[PDB]
Amino acid sequence: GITGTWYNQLGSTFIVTAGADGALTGTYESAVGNAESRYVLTGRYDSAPATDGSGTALGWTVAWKNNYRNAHSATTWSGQYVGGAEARINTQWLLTSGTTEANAWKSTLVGHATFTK
Amino acid sequence: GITGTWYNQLGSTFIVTAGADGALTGTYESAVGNAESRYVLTGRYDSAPATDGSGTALGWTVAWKNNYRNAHSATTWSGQYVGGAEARINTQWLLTSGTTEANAWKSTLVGHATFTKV
Amino acid sequence: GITGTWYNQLGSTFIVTAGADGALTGTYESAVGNAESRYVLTGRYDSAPATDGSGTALGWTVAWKNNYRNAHSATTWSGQYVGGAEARINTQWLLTSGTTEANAWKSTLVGHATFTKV
Amino acid sequence: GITGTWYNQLGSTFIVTAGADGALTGTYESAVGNAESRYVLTGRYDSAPATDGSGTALGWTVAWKNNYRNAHSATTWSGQYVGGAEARINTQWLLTSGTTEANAWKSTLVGHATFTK
Ligand SMILES: O=C(O)CCCC[C@@H]1SC[C@@H]2NC(=O)N[C@@H]21
Ligand SMILES: O=C(O)CCCC[C@@H]1SC[C@@H]2NC(=O)N[C@@H]21
Ligand SMILES: O=C(O)CCCC[C@@H]1SC[C@@H]2NC(=O)N[C@@H]21
Ligand SMILES: O=C(O)CCCC[C@@H]1SC[C@@H]2NC(=O)N[C@@H]21
Repeated sequence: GITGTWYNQLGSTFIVTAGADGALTGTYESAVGNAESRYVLTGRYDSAPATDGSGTALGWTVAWKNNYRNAHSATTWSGQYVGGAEARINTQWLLTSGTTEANAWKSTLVGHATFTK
Repeated sequence: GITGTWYNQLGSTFIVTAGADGALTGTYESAVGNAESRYVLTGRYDSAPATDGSGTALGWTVAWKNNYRNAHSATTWSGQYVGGAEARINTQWLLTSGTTEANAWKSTLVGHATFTKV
Repeated sequence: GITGTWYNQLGSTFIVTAGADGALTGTYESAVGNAESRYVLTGRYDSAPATDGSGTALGWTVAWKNNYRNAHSATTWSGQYVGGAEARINTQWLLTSGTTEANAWKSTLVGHATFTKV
Repeated sequence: GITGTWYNQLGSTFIVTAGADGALTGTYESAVGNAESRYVLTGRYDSAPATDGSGTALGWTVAWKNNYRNAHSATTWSGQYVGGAEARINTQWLLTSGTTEANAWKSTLVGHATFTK
């Protein structure tokens, strides 16, 4: 289902394991930004979705600090999984960077992304 | 810093532990919506912030299924921690519900919130 | 550039004129939600863009009251125009409904949309 | 009601006239950003709100080009007006700047603001 290797249009990649648990654990690699190599991810999802043909709700977080680099920032993704012969995940995202109290009005970016398996 | 008990002015509350490894682990109790009791939370944060006076970036997720009910929905929170005499967490949030293909245009709310400690 | 007729893949459509004075003026017809017929639109855009290959920034608003019905709600669209052989407008949107003080936490949806011309 | 002079916590100011019309027209001055002096604004609002004690829906747009400066960007505000002895307007905002197709993933900021009269 959700478990496996997914891609986006920018060329970023992410690998996940989805547990019975309702938990999401894995790594993310960004093709853009002040980022190099792989980063740790964690999240949650609805493990008992409805039957009516609606999608499956989920979300996950990434902080941009690893052994090579630290951007002093973090992104969260919110969306849903749609299954079938051509599975996808549709999301919207927020990225916050640390700032002074003075610069806080410009700390946060918003965008959206589709991943496919 | 972050480790402790926090609240927002809706009356919602959460408890968290921040580790040296960059994780966030705890549980959340909502005062509004289709929810009762405690729900699992997980996330990440910047464990080595700049020292120029800027805040510490973080995020976390909750999915609204526990032993008592399932709302078929999830929320993510994005923002930063600001410490000192009056420590706060300032965030923006996204809530997504599972909808059919036709109704996806109205599946996601956006909002903001300030939490205060102790 | 912008002046003309545009659509999104929900089937919604709008007509607009962009003036030398920086205004946007037209009307919008929605294919979904609590809406029938045409609604008034107004906005602004960058009338003197950079020439490095970047897009042209703009925005517009619609309030969902006309002669036939009133939904007690409004939407704003924020984004940019990209011209050439295949011209597009790429946006993100906010829809706010009038709620009581208690329900304000769930008054606003967020979404995105790409429009295509002619 | 909505007509008059409003302020925010940053020290930005805006003056509006709200017509029978359902229209919003005025100017905005920013205390932050790549901005100097006053800018033209336009928008719409619900001129026949419900009676139940819910607020009044509205929105407005600003492009950051005037006779002194041009930032190549625009902000839109979405929210509602709440009347009484202590009137306010509560909103959320999006700011887009022009970018290349390559840099589009970071074109848009999001935040929120309360104004009082
Ligand atoms: O520059 C930073 O602050 C760190 C890299 C940010 C990467 C972002 S997260 C949203 C978007 N989607 C991606 O795959 N990468 C960028
Ligand atoms: O109704 C649901 O779908 C689940 C409960 C949602 C609770 C929300 S999350 C945003 C807001 N902030 C809170 O503390 N509670 C509500
Ligand atoms: O139902 C309402 O409150 C008024 C109609 C809303 C229509 C929305 S605006 C976002 C989305 N894009 C469209 O073209 N139509 C819907
Ligand atoms: O720097 C720019 O691109 C132009 C100035 C941006 C001003 C923004 S709009 C959101 C926020 N609220 C304000 O009063 N000012 C800033």
